Amino acid sequence: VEDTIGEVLEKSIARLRDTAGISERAQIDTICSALAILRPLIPLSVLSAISGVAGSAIKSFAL
Amino acid sequence: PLAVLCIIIDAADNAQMAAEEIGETRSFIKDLIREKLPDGVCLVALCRPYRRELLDPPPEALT
Repeated sequence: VEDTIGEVLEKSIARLRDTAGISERAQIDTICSALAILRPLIPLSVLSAISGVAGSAIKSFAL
Repeated sequence: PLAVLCIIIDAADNAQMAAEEIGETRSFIKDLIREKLPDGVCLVALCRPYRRELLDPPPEALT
């Protein structure tokens, strides 16, 4: 339905950064950079191991 | 019935520079910009381009 893809997602991620704790704001960008480079069936263990972020943080971010 | 009240803060960055130069962190504008005002009032600030991020706008702000 979006005639110009990705606008609302940009707006959503910015707001989701602004309301987090001040320790979290490096880890959010780490997760985004990790998801922008891997092959498309990512297990959570390798993602956590190469990012240093806990699994529950990734899961709550995605929810 | 269509009147407005305008509040203007000139030199907004200087107030934050003076606060951080003596060991504080929260000048009045840095709190006031995130507060919710009644209807029919508008809030405008002015600053230099390279100092804008001292006062840290929220995502709703217009530039």
